[PDB]
Amino acid sequence: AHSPPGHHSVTGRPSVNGLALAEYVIYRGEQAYPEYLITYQIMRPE
Amino acid sequence: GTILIDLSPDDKEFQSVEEEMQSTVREHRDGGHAGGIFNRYNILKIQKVCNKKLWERYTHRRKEVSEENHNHANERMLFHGSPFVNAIIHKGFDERHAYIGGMFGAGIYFAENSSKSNQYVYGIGGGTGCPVHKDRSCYICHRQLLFCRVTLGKSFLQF
Ligand SMILES: O=C(CCc1nc2ccccc2c(=O)[nH]1)Nc1ccc(C(=O)Nc2cccc3cccnc23)cc1
Ligand SMILES: [Zn+2]
Repeated sequence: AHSPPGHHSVTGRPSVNGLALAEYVIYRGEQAYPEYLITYQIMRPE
Repeated sequence: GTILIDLSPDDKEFQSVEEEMQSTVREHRDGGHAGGIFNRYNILKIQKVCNKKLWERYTHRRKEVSEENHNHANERMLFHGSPFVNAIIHKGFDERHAYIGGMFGAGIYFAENSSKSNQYVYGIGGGTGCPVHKDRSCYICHRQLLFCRVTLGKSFLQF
């Protein structure tokens, strides 16, 4: 798709099994810059 | 033309990004099926990404969007996870590769919560899991996330 007329992106807030967390979508590559590269592992819980 | 500046963990830049990673973790209500089971991360490396071409490609666009939005770029720091980060950090984000079967269409998706992005490191729903163990809840393999400057401008709320 693209962005709706007059608009520049799409905020959304889908709910999975009751939990709602904010997605953000854009439709032009140049609208985001990848400033930090983060290397990591998920930590195992004791 | 990209280069990676490494941040020391005593650097306050490092500490803010790390804190942002850790503090945005949430308990996804699929029991950890896509991203794994965890509360905290082990943060191995934080690298700043310097590429002037992509930087100016970005700011220039943010100015275009700002004129269209009452002189507000509506900028945000947001996470992004996908199996293509090594491409993205060299060539820049590219809509021509967008997630075509997403909720909100062929777009480039970002997240507030780091753990939410984490769910997409190894594909949609994690799919298979890590390249080496096929374990979507692997604590051995290293993962990678991007922490990006995203220009939202005037954003449409959907669904
Ligand atoms: O943004 C996506 C979809 C997966 C995804 N979904 C989410 C949903 C909610 C919250 C966060 C996320 C999330 O962080 N990720 N996919 C995506 C795929 C590719 C690119 C991208 O810019 N790809 C590329 C950019 C540049 C060069 C590439 C060369 C080869 C392949 N891809 C290239 C951007 C987004
Ligand atoms: Zn693994």
